[PDB]
Amino acid sequence: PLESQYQVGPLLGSGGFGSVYSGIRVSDNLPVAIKHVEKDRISDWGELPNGTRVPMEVVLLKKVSSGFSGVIRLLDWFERPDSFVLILERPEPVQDLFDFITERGALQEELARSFFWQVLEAVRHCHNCGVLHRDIKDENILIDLNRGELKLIDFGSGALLKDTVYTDFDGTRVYSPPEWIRYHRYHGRSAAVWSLGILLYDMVCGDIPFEHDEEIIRGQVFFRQRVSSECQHLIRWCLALRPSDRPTFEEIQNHPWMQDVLLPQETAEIHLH
Ligand SMILES: CSc1ccc2c(c1)N(CC[C@H]1CCCCN1C)c1ccccc1S2
Repeated sequence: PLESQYQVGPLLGSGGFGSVYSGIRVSDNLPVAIKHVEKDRISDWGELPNGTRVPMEVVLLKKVSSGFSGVIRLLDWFERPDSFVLILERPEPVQDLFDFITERGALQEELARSFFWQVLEAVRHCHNCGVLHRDIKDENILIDLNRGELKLIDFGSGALLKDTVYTDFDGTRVYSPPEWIRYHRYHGRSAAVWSLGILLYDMVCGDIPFEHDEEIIRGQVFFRQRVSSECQHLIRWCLALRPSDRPTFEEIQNHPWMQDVLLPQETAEIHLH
């Protein structure tokens, strides 16, 4: 049923997440994205409500794809002999946050506030659906350049949310928290806050704070760009070494620097058009 129902187009890239092609749904001419994932490479499996064995990524996507969110939705999927195939939304025009920052450099605080907020809502939604993304970073965040709306991709590293300790991590090293580096254990929310702490620094300074493990474990943040006494506070609080000294989402979202956030449409007018 696959090859008939959608119309494949260009490639859009590949990595440790598979190979994505542009594509159109014939039924409506919705833009979509088609993501092929080989079975032989899938490390992490699960089971859907009806009790079928699929890749975790699919489980997680289905859980977060109900109604609107800052999360690129799974519209459908297929199984093949050696691949799985996932149809996803394709916002148009779009750009990932890595390219954006690689182009425009560090972001004005007003713009970083808008983006960071949207990531926070998006991550709150995942956590609400029982999902931990486990790999939050610039290149896993897309920007719909017209509506000013950020959306969250790949879930390939990613787990069912749980309150006990995690001992695996197939994510991004430089975004990993000191507790993991040192002890090979961490807890979801606290770890996620850390990664957000890294995300926010990247946004305002145009590059990540830490390169090597020694730098992470040492937890000391040097600012290369002019950033507000207040943003620095929020970043540092998010990158506290002791997980228990990091903020909750509420606390992050009630932090002074997070107040008077621009809505997505006005963000695009001022900062993207
Ligand atoms: C653009 S449209 C679009 C819409 C939905 C997704 C994808 C692309 N990509 C991003 C492609 C890749 C391109 C090279 C630069 C790094 N990035 C991650 C993807 C990737 C990973 C998991 C899920 C997905 S779903």
